[PDB]
Amino acid sequence: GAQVSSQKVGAHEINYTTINYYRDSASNAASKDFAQDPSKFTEPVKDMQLTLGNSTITNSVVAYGRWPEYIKDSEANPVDQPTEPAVAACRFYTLDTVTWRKESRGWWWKLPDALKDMGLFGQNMFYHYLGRAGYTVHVQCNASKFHQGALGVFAVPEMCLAGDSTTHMFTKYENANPGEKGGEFKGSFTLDTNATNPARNFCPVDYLFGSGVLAGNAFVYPHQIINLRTNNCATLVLPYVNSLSIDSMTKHNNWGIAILPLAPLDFATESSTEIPITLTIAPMCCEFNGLRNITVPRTQ
Amino acid sequence: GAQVSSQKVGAHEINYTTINYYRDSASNAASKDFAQDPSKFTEPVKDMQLTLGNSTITNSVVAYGRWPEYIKDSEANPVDQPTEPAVAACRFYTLDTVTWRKESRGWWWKLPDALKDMGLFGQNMFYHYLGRAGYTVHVQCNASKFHQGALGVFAVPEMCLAGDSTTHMFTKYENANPGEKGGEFKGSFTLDTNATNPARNFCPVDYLFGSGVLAGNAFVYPHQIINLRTNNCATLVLPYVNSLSIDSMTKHNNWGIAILPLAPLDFATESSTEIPITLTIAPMCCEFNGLRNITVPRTQ
Amino acid sequence: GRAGYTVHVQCNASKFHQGALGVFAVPEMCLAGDSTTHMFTKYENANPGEKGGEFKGSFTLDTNATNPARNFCPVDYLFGSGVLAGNAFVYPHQIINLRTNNCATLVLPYVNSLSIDSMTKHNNWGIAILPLAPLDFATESSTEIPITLTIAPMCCEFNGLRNITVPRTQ
Amino acid sequence: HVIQKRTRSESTVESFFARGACVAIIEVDNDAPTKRASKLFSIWKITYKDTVQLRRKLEFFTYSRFDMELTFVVTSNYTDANNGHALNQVYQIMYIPPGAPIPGKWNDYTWQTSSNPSLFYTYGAPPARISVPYVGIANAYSHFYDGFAKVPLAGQASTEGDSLYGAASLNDFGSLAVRVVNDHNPTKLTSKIRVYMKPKHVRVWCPRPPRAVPYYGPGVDYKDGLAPLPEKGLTTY
Amino acid sequence: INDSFTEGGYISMFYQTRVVVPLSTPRKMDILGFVSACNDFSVRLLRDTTHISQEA
Ligand SMILES: CCCCCCCCCCCCC/C=C/[C@H](O)[C@H](N)CO
Repeated sequence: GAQVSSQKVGAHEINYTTINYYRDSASNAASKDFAQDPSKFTEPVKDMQLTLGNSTITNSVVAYGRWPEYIKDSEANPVDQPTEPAVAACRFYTLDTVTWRKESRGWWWKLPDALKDMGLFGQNMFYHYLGRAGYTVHVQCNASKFHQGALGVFAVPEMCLAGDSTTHMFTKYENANPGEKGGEFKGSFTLDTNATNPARNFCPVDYLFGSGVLAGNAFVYPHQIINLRTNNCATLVLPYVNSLSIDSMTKHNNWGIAILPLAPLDFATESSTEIPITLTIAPMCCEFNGLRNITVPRTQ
Repeated sequence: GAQVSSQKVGAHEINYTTINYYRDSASNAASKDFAQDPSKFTEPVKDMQLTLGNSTITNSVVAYGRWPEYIKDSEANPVDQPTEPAVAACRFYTLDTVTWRKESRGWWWKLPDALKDMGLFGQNMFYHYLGRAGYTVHVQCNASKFHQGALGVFAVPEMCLAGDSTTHMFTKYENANPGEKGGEFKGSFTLDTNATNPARNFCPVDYLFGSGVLAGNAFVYPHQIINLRTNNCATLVLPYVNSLSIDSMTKHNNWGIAILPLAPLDFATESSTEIPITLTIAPMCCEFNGLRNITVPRTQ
Repeated sequence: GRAGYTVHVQCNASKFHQGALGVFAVPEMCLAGDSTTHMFTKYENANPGEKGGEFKGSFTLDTNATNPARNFCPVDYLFGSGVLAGNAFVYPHQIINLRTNNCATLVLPYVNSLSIDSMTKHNNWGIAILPLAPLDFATESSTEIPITLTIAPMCCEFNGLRNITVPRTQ
Repeated sequence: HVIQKRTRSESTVESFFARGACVAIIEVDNDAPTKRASKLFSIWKITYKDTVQLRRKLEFFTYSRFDMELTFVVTSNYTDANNGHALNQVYQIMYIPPGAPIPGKWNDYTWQTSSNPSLFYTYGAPPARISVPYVGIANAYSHFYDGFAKVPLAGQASTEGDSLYGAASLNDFGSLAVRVVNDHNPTKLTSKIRVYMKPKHVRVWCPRPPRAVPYYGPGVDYKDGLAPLPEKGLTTY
Repeated sequence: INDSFTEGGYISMFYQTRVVVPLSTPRKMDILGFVSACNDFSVRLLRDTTHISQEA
């Protein structure tokens, strides 16, 4: 059972044979213009009015070109019946509005963490052992034609943020899951030296994107730019991304949302100018498994 | 003469060849819901009135799902004609009744040892060099609807019991073959320190099942439970089990019967309560070889 | 909100116990009050939750005009609504006779003048358990056996999602 | 509905025993025979009961039938710094089936091995290896034997007819004799041959509950570790 | 092993009703528990066990 493959000859003066000797395939040797070869990695658009449940919204990227979907029967690990709340949980929830000033270094949120106290979605999340959902994130920021500024919105799978102490991986659960308030990036790294009552919080540096990588490369993640001269809003459609078909929503945050001011806010000649940014997130294709008594995580 | 087999590929970036170089196959490399995959290892039932010879009995397991059978001509080691007593030996013999109290730790017997003095079966056993037989073991224990208690009956092939001394394998033949009286399990291990006149007897600890294994796992052996609220009796059909098609019945005991109180006996409010347990064993498909003068083993 | 139910009443006792329970599922089970004021039972007392309430052997009038209890006074032989208890068998029902059976299962469809209503305002069904034959045992005058209710809502469907309702309590 | 594509390939009895388990550490010496503290040859009664792990795995079942792959890992060292050095050693491993003459000296006639299978191993080479078929005189190997090799008969004295309980010639596979073939260097060398045993082409019968207390001897005896289980509350998760 | 990230959950037993016996009957009784695997059960990565050890 010999495999006769062809070689690619370079310097000329053409087939090579390979035979597998082991039953386990892990023992085998390795076999080896503007158009984007990886069209799915260049933030493909949905190519209006988005209605989910009883919520309606009137610049849309699909992360990795993959729309949210339910678990295939071929890839279902759990065996118990899945709860699908449907319109009850799959609807747009509006988080607390943040304020963009000339001095803002950026904001961040975690999903599903930011929606843990959002109507029936939070109830289903805390009542079940396993949960899964994609998202539609709508960032809203409007300003006059005389305002200038640009925001970069990034959806990062496994958005791990650096700590603030010499102790590695020391950020406690409460500070890593702030909820809908989220957190803010910082312009510099400040080390927490309070060995008695350590803050045990993140210290996400903006130009390091909070994880030791240059912010300029954050555009490799699914992203959208809100340039105030052009558009008001940004829509990101995030499919469920994980190494598992379904996981624990309380333990693990599948996505992170980062908003960084790429161009600082400015207006006329008023040094005092602030415009709100409003996030509206709708979970999509929710499904839960493992119903039992409700989880009540520790707070503060 | 190459063998081209298929691999099961895991991590993908599929056949492997094997050739035997030696004449001896021992030189070869290895080639590699409620429904029970091993139906025969989960104590299958006979799915009334059992009549054998002139004996009749009015919850039946077939050990390993294998009914007793005669030696196939394909698997006959001895060449002399086999003696098959038939109804003369294949009949139900009733052993001495034991007493189950609140303090009993259990009872044990060996087969064919327990039937060595039973009518013509014992005569045939002691007159022949080789003997073979399966068994039907009927344990009988009846009590009122106001009694509570459970007995586990286990048929163990090669039921070797631990000794009582620092000397290994020191139990003498007389103590290892008590006959129809059998022996009793103990609640604790007591070391025999009489170096002058050692008892040379077993010390079977009940929770160790007398062989250094946890009693809870004894259910892997063929077994039946007599739960006093449910059933009176237990029937175990044991085929001949051995590494040989036929062996010496005087040297080797093919089966062991163990009765352990899984739930202690109790009744109303009488702390003094005892109920008999009666064993009735019928050898099945008996066949003997090598007739000569009768064996008379040493006693006491 | 809308839903049917499966109600499983469980009560087990020895073969030497005697007693019978009548389990009745009553649509629009309205219970009489305890005052001269008509229809004066307040929302909190009319919706006790899983603890429910108990029938009484006699009607006691609430005369506390200052702090009225505003509670039901369901008389057992009047079935709590001015009807003779013997006729309660016209409602869907099941008898747990201790000599015969341990439990009772009642499958209740959604019953109402509307296809769907407010679950907080309106109770579609009422469950009544009355001792038809008193409990007794051997010669112990002190004997008690538990009764356990297990209810599964069925074919649930809800409409009109908004912020959560938080009804007043106590 | 879930598509359940999980296999039990690694839990087959073949995969369960598809490993090389160490059953013996045989110690031999290369030294002047005038020295009395040095053992110039070693005899090991072949068995799997000198160690516990493979024994416990095998005793999950009552009967077994398999071929056996033996691998030999040989290590050596100087026992002294002075007295010079040594040249590469050659080891003879002679299989002595029951009945064959047993060497009494490291250099007697038995090492001619005219009929006994012998394995010559050169130090520094990859570990030696050989295969053996199923060589039981019965139709399967008996991991347990509830009987005796002798039946004491009425009349004969208590000394006669006595045999160890559970001991039979079903497990009499002979021994391994090991020696260094080189003549002694002016310096003493100590070597250890580790024997790794792999059952292959395996079949098993009559599963048993595994050993729960420390093994005590070649039988089923137990003496010391008779409280294997820890304390845990009845209603403590 | 005991691992928080792959913990399996909890099992418990409760009285739904109580246990009822008549007179002249034992008021205390025993229950036994058994555990087995279903036919969809599999294991991976054979390893040495901690339930057996050999001193010396
Ligand atoms: C040629 C010299 C190297 C040594 C050759 C060794 C050959 C003799 C080894 C075969 C004897 C062992 C056969 C297998 C027996 C097992 O230990 C047990 N009976 C398994 O139950």
